[PDB]
Amino acid sequence: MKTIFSGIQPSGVITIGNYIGALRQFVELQHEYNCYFCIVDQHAITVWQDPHELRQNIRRLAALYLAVGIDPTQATLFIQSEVPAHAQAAWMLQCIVYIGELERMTQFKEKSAGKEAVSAGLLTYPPLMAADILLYNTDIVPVGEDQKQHIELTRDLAERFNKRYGELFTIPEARIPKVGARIMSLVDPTKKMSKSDPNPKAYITLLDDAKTIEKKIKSAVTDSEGTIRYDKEAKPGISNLLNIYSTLSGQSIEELERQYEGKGYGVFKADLAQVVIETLRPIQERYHHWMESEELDRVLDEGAEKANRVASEMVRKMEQAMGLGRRR
Amino acid sequence: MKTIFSGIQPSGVITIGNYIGALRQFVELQHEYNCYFCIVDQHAITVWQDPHELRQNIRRLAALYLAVGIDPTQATLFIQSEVPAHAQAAWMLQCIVYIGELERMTQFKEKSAGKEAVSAGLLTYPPLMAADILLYNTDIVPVGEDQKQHIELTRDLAERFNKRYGELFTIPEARIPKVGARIMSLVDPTKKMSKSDPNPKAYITLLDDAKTIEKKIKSAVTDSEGTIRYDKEAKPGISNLLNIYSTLSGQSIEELERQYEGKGYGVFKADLAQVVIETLRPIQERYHHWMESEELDRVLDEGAEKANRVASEMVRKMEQAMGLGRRR
Ligand SMILES: Nc1ncnc2c1ncn2[C@@H]1O[C@H](COP(=O)(O)OP(=O)(O)OP(=O)(O)OP(=O)(O)O)[C@@H](O)[C@H]1O
Ligand SMILES: Nc1ncnc2c1ncn2[C@@H]1O[C@H](COP(=O)(O)OP(=O)(O)OP(=O)(O)OP(=O)(O)O)[C@@H](O)[C@H]1O
Ligand SMILES: [Cs+]
Ligand SMILES: [Cs+]
Repeated sequence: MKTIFSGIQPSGVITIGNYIGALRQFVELQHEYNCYFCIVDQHAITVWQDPHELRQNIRRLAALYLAVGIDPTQATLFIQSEVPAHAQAAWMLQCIVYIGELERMTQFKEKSAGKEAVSAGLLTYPPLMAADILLYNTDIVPVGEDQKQHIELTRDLAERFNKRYGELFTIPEARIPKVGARIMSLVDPTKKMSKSDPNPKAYITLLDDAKTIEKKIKSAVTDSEGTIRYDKEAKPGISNLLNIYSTLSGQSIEELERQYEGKGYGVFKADLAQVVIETLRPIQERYHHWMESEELDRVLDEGAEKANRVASEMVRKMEQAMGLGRRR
Repeated sequence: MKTIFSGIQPSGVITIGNYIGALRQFVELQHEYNCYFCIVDQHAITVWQDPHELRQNIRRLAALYLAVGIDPTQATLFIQSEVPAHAQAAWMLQCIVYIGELERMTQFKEKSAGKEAVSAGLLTYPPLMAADILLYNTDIVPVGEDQKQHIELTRDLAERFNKRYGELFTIPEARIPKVGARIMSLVDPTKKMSKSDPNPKAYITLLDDAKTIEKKIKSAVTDSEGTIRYDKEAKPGISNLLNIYSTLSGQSIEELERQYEGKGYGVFKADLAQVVIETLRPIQERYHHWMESEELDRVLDEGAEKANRVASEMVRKMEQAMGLGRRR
């Protein structure tokens, strides 16, 4: 079949944003495609991470990946750093990418605020993501909207290398969902829901408890009209909450706009909290099962084994094309 | 004993400049220290290289490394790309280095002329060189003068990581020779002798033949005084040629200034050509022996094996300190 690749950084617990925009579709896709799902830890470190917490977020993400229904026998789930080829590839691509191309990446100008001194791994994030993808001769990359641009740079780098050193890489394509590709922060509806938001009220994580979900939802930035209708420019808050409600419940923005008429925010929120609560209930229960057993580690071992064979073969080929090392 | 590390890029055939400033001292040091000598191929690719030529320069450098007297049983000689840990380390260090620190590297502002678009591997060269070094718990780095700054950045990165994530790395020290640390181009005595000089007349390679050496020496940029005396600012050409003559022959600048009095350039050069010719004669003969046998490959296999055990153990430790992957 066709091959898909997608990664999720172990920089916090994944949010209902990471779930709706990417992970949720992983559970279906793993049956239609040859899928590689990665815990991108080498990306996580482009920005400070407490060591103990990175270790634990890596193992939690793995458990959630499984908990939401990824089948270790249908998809290969693995940790990037456990596969050296990602760093080997990343360096070879860093050599054909242009500083100007890196400097212009949106995620880099954003993440690099006027902030005094930035780590180069923030500039060089993109070639590593290109490796992640190109290593597996990837066809489709199922990601939320924010990663689109990085994927285009991935494509340019594949084509650059192919015409510079001969056909080797497959030219991947992004696959952003038509709905819920950019879930916004509950605290500022102009910013995306980001799991590394300094303000925990910005996101709801897949591991948040009922009480906590009820508060973040309650606290969510709405407006004054007490009118439950969809408007992205007028009521960016209420719009966002509508989507989450839609995508998560099954109902359209309309059947929800209807259901909440002469009805106000207070109730609309307490219901959204229960929708999100119920959605995460089965997930969280399976999550606990995976966290208390050595089974998760076995999964990951076999996942790296499999990624190592495919990717290490691609590095050999790339080396052969560029003339690195010796004839093997 | 103490550990030394030094690398030589496979970007051309090494010059009498690379020989006088670094390689020559390798032959003695390998007995006093625990030495790792590397064919830095991943560095070579920060700038375009024809694949076939890179492959062949990698194997030639290996042969010269041996030919000049490096003893595979006293020093570990190996190819960087054959050891994944160099790229793994390089990425972890790219994450603690600062763009501003890279941007200010001398070799990067030079190599990055006003040139329209530069490859990021030219900005990121330094973290890879830091890995090369730090991976082996390196004490001394025997290099020519130009690499000094890169070594200081290496030191800052070691100290940065040690205080950020705990003591792990040894703080290396440079070891530049007092004599012949900056052999200059035969064609422009303001520029260093660089083996990737577009103008072949700029350098004499360890593989140049008698005829060729005789021309490059003859062509060498002198002056008008026809006076064989040492002056770095006045006669930068003649000064340089004096050094090469000194360091290579054994005689001081003085015994040479003396020997050439009422004597002119024409003869002083034809003699220098024979000094350089005779110096390279044994080297070149041993070089041919190493190029026509599978013995060179065995050397390199055992060299990578040995580098892989030491470096892979260091990556494990660095990962453990930063919290990457899982507990191993
Ligand atoms: N708000 C979002 N809505 C829908 N999809 C999203 C949203 N944010 C990210 N994704 C998609 O989730 C996947 C995992 O992303 P990632 O690997 O964590 O990288 P990111 O940088 O874009 O993620 P976060 O913002 O949540 O985390 P941090 O960077 O703060 O650590 C991707 O496929 C992504 O597009
Ligand atoms: N002109 C020189 N005189 C004395 N020593 C020199 C001179 N140039 C370099 N070295 C020392 O040689 C070693 C090998 O250097 P390298 O690994 O090739 O890197 P480089 O970039 O400084 O070397 P070249 O200039 O000759 O090659 P290219 O970059 O053009 O490919 C180092 O220990 C170095 O200092
Ligand atoms: Cs499948
Ligand atoms: Cs030794």
